[PDB]
Amino acid sequence: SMSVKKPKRDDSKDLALCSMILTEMETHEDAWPFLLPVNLKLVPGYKKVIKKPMDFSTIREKLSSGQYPNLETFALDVRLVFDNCETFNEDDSDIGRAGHNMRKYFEKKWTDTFK
Repeated sequence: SMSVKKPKRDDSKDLALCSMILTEMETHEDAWPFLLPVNLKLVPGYKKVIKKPMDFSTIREKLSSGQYPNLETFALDVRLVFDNCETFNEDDSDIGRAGHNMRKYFEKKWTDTFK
């Protein structure tokens, strides 16, 4: 509360560390569905159904331009990529499996780097 604070957690490396995670996600062999924004002209249903599109290139540009206020807003956009993928794609499809695999990969790196 006013004039009562928990001890200051060192957040000075968070930007660098989220960039490293994001690089590892970009270079994963199963990243291909997520590298670029879904083409809303060419994919029926996407625009109406997926209210907040997100992709790795969009996260990279937000990261690089100071549009994440803290590491939790970064994790929210990464998770959005996978939540969108599960909304639109069957579990038993190449893309649906890619999304599960990537979500797992991310959540381990997130735990190991920060928790």
